[PDB]
Amino acid sequence: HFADFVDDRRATAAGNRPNYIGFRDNFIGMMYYNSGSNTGSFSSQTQQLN
Amino acid sequence: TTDRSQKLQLRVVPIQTEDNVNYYKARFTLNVGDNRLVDLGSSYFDIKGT
Amino acid sequence: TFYLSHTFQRCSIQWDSSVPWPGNDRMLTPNWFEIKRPINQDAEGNDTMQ
Repeated sequence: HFADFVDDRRATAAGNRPNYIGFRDNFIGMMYYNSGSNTGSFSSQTQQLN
Repeated sequence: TTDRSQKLQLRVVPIQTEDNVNYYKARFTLNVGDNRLVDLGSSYFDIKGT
Repeated sequence: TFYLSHTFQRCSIQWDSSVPWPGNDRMLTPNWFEIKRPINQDAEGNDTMQ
């Protein structure tokens, strides 16, 4: 990414920063836990009992 | 009025729907349990779309 | 001449700090009277008269 640079020709290049992108530990933050907007539901066929 | 823990306004989600170009079917399973009583004057759909 | 009768959003009643009213699972949201529900914060219906 051009560590230094002057005007066309003489320049150094340092490598880019190590950036690891993966999922979280235990897949934290994929499933809406504790949100009033987005609440899951385990219920029977007595439908209303959530 | 009784004292045992039972609810007031039932929310039943449909068992299975048929989305078609011309119509949209919804089928519900209404459990009127033992020692319960429903007037269907209060029965209404709560439909929601764009 | 009341005019700020909106802006309430919620109402919770507890007897002796533990016993709820009406805690017999009477409401859809059973632990508090929910007055307003802002839409785009809403999934399972629970909105009247548009």
